Amino acid sequence: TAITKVEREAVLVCELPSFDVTDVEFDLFRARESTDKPLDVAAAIAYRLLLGSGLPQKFGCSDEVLLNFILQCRKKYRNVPYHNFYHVVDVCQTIHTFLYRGNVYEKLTELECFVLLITALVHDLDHMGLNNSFYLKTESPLGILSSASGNTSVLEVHHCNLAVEILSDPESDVFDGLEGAERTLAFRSMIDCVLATDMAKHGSALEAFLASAADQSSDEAAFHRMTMEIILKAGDISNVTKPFDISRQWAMAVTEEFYRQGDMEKERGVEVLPMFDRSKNMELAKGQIGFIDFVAAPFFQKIVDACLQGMQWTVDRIKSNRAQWERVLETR
Ligand SMILES: [Mg+2]
Ligand SMILES: [Zn+2]
Repeated sequence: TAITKVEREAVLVCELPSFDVTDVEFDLFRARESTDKPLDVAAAIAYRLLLGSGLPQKFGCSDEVLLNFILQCRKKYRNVPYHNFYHVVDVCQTIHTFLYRGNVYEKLTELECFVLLITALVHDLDHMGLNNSFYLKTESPLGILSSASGNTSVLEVHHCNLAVEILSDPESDVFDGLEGAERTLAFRSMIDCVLATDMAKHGSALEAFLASAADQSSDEAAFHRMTMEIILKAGDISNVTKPFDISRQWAMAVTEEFYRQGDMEKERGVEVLPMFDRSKNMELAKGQIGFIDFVAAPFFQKIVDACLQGMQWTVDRIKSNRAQWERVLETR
C-alpha cells in the first residue's frame, strides 16, 4: 500500500522548533505533547536524524525512499502503551547519541551505523504489548509456529519478517543503493540485531561481546556485528540512562503493558508473574532498582569498561537514577 504525497507532506511541514534531536537529554515526551500531530513529529524526528547524518545519501537512499520507509514502519506500530512508534524513534535517537556523542562510530563502518539507525525503526514492528512468554504459555498460533519451526524468539522473528516485507518494495527499500556483499551485510546484520533483542539471550549476547572485545584476533566482521547487536540492545534498555523524569515516564508505560498482559493471562487461566499482576500492586521504584541492579548497571558498566569508554555517561546516569529511586523508597 503506497504512501500518499499527503502523508509525506504532513511529516515534511513539522518544524521541530525548540528541539535538539542529537542531544543525550532530548525529551521525546515534550516533543509529543507540543503538537496535536505527535505521530508526524515522531516521524519527522527520525527523518531529520537520518538525513542529518549524511548516511542515506552516502548509500544511494533518496529522501523520498527514506521517508516512505519511515512511514511504512509507522503504519505497522500499534496503539499500545510502550512498544509503539515512539519507542522505536526513541531507540533510533538514543543509538544516534551512542554513536556520535559516545563515539561508538569509531568501532563501526558508516554502513553499519546506517544499518543500526534503520534497524532501530523496524526492531519491534507490529508489537502487541505481549512478550514471548505469553505466546508460548498460551499455545497461541504464533507460539505454536515458533515451537514447530525451531526458534523461541517469537516476536523478534515476527519483526524481522515485517522488516523484510517493507524492504522488498523498492520505493521503501533504504538498502536499494547497495549491492553484492554490502547489501547482504545490511540484511544479515539487521536481522542479527533484531534477533539479539530477545531478553532470553541477554547474558549470551553480553558474554559473546565481552569475549570478542578481549580478543585482539577477533574475527573483525563478527566483532563489528557483536558491537551492532550490543548497541541495539543498549538502545532498547536505554530508558534507565535518561534524565529521571523521562526514565520514569517510560517505566510507567512499560508497567501498564505488563499489567494488561497479566489481565489477559489471568482470563486465559495461565500463570502470571507478580510483576505482571495489577491486583498485587507493586512499587515502580523496586522494579526499576531491580532491573538496574541485575540487568542494566552491569551491562552498561561492562560494555563501557570493555571497549565503549565514550558511553561513560550512561553508567553515571544509571547510578543517579537508581539513587533517586532509592530515595523514593526511603521517604515512603
Ligand atoms: Mg522487542
Ligand atoms: Zn524495543
